[PDB]
Amino acid sequence: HMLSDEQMQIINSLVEAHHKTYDDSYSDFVRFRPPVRRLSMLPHLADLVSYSIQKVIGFAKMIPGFRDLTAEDQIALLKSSAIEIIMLRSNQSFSLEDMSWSCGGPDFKYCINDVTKAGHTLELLEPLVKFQVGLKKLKLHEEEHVLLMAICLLSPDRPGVQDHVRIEALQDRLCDVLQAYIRIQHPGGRLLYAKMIQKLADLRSLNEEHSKQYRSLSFQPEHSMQLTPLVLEVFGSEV
Amino acid sequence: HMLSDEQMQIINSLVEAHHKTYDDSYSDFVRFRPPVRRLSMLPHLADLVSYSIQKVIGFAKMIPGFRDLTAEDQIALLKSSAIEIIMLRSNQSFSLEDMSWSCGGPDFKYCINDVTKAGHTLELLEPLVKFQVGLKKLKLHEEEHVLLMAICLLSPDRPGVQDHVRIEALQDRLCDVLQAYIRIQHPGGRLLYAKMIQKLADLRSLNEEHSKQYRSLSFQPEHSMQLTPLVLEVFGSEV
Amino acid sequence: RHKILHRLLQ
Amino acid sequence: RHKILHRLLQ
Ligand SMILES: C=C1CC[C@H](O)C/C1=C/C=C1\CCC[C@@]2(C)[C@H]1CC[C@@H]2[C@@](C)(O)CCCC(C)C
Ligand SMILES: C=C1CC[C@H](O)C/C1=C/C=C1\CCC[C@@]2(C)[C@H]1CC[C@@H]2[C@@](C)(O)CCCC(C)C
Repeated sequence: HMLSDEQMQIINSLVEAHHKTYDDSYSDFVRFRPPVRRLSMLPHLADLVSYSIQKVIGFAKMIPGFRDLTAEDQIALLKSSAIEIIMLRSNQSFSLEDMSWSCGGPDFKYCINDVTKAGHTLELLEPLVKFQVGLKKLKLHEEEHVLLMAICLLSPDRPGVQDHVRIEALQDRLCDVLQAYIRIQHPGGRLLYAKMIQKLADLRSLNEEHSKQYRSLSFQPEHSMQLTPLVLEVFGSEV
Repeated sequence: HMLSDEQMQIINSLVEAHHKTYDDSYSDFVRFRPPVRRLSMLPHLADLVSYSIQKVIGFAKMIPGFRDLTAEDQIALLKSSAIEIIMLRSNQSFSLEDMSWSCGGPDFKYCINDVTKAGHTLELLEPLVKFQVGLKKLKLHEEEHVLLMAICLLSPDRPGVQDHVRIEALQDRLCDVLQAYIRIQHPGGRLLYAKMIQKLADLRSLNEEHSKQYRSLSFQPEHSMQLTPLVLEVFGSEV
Repeated sequence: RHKILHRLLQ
Repeated sequence: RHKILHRLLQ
């Protein structure tokens, strides 16, 4: 088999979108409220999540067919998938050696302990770390990583989605280019596509647990006041 | 003349309230999003204003009779006076030499230029600097400074105020202790009380200009997203 | 609403 | 409402 020019241009647009929205230098992290090592890590991690949401919006706008959707569908997909894309894209900084996300200096080295200092419990942090480990072990090509983010965002089974048909057609076209990429470009990846689809189910379960834990902190004004307007809007329950 | 035990205990409660809420070390300023020298100073100054609002709430709760008022009246007084109290209390860091607010290191030295980098124009910054200069030249005792803040906050002529009678009785009692303090404790202050009352009128005009300029930035989501939830709530138009 | 203000005012 | 989201989406 061989993949078409149409499938090849989808890949080209997605890796270009990811290169424009993911700053490998982590140079903007100095602009966030500093890390502090109750809920001492909440200001810094709220700033990091807020910055990541902007990057996800930027990536989403460069996905073919996303901008063409209605503003309501664009908002529904982002409000629902935002946290899953953040967890996926965070895998680029994840280190199997330290079991932590490393973003330049030791100031931006986030371990499991720093995340408990932002209000999270091991009911979320245990499956999240186990997710990062298994994702990293997949040794995904940049092409597969970006296709997975685009498939995750363009999921039609999200609350608020009106044009299910159109969104599923965009997601199916993205799954086809992923299956064909793995088949012809990934050596010994006969089981990879199925493993990647399982990671999407794991993300749904992580989103569930994150929504529960976020609800716990958003209901305490002394904690919610530490979040950013963008985090409040995106993780909010407004329809 | 001599002032009573009741007037003396009002003074004692107010300077104690101010000492509890005004950190002369400015040690928390390191926790704000760093200063950047469009609207590069907005994150840092939004964090500084947000922190100052919390300190004003803390001061207000220690004013005799404030906590006794209804939650609605407490909110109306703070939503209306918050920016005037911030401008008053900022006078402690103001330097006549540099024509700037100095808060420890040169990182927390705010000149007129840094404030334009947060969205403000000279239509506000010119009367604000001229206000700080004249306030500093009054050489107010700590007792007078704290009484002025309490009189400013307990103004009955604010939108949303229901118990005007009660609030005016609290403000009149505060004005009486100020007049008696200046008379018996401030040498050569026969013209001071009138000069202090004029500074309150100047504050109203500064609040007007600040509300206009804040409206200009709150209506631009790319700027309003840089504010904090507490700044949005307090400077907001919700009733 | 004033959720933060209500909380900070106890 | 989604004022920020609407703005960021152009
Ligand atoms: C966001 C990126 C992308 C760029 C880099 O790779 C760094 C990175 C790290 C992400 C992490 C490490 C800290 C905790 C987070 C950010 C987790 C991903 C999700 C998790 C979280 C569940 O704790 C969110 C916190 C939500 C709070 C603040 C409401
Ligand atoms: C708040 C304190 C108290 C503790 C210290 O003395 C320092 C201080 C400084 C206050 C300043 C210097 C910077 C600009 C401000 C803070 C101005 C007072 C008001 C003004 C402002 C008009 O620009 C507000 C900015 C509002 C924006 C962020 C919406």
